[PDB]
Amino acid sequence: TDKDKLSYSIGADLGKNFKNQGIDVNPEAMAKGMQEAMSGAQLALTEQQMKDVLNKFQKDLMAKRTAEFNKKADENKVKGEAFLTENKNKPGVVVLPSGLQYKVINSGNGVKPGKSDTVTVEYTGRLIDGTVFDSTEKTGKPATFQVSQVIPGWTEALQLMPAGSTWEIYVPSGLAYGPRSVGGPIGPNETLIFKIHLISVKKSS
Repeated sequence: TDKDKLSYSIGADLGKNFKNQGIDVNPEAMAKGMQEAMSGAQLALTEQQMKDVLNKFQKDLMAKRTAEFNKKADENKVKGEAFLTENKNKPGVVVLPSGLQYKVINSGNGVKPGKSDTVTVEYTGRLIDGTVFDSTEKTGKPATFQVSQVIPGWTEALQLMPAGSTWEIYVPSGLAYGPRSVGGPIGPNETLIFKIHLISVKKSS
């Protein structure tokens, strides 16, 4: 039933998303006004009426998502201060003054990078609950970055890591993206975990 089936598939993708974001919407009232609009028919409401309705909506929805974002921030920060607290007691783990922790997996003996160097690395990043959010082993290929053009916690660790080294680091949100997180699996104030293997460094420091 192509067309009536395409319609169905579209509706479902729409309903999925409204129920995810929490929106009491009435599909049939939506149907009716979509039809009236597509048949150039007599609209039950005027331009401004519908417009003022869709602003009170965006206003509604900006308020909702501010509150969503703020819950996420209190909750993410609390889950990190406990993750980090319990991690502290696990063997191998060292806490640095800045709250960054690391476990050494293998010690290199090559040069250490500085602020104004470029590094090549292989890494996996995951959230406290083990959701992987990025990995070089998914692109089959290593990554190149300037030491001072990455999150604070990478910058601090890297300056302690001889090339050849493999470390697991645990990164308080203050040293990561902070509360500036607006999209995806990484929410505001999320504590981040990385395995980092440092292959090479472009200069001394």
